[PDB]
Amino acid sequence: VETENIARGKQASQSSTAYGGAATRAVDGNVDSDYGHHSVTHTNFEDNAWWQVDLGKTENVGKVKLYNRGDGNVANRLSNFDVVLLNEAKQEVARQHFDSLNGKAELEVFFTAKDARYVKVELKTKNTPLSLAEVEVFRSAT
Ligand SMILES: [Ca+2]
Ligand code: NI
Repeated sequence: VETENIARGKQASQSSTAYGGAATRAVDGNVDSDYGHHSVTHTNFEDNAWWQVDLGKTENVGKVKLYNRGDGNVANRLSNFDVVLLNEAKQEVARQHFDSLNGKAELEVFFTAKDARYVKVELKTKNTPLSLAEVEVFRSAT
């Protein structure tokens, strides 16, 4: 995969916003996982919380890297979730489910040369907020 993080500075959005946890914080080029350092997103405590980045055009995606929240003992909120790739028409082109990060600070997700415009993280869990320190997206190596 390429080394350029193509998610950086792109339009990001999420199911709702709480505690000032703006969606753009996951694409601000700062993986700092401490919520108090203002680089981690936060939705409402809600069902099926989600976060999305629009890559702005269709890209051949090979890797999505998630950086979890690290302060406050709430890392396990990022559990039982999908990482989803959508095309320009917003149809799913790939989807991977994950149980846990197992206390790891980050998760590398590898996709098999998928042409996608949107990258989405979807919690499948009830009444839980989605918080991401960063989401980085990399093109497949040519
Ligand atoms: Ca960040
Ligand atoms: Ni501090």
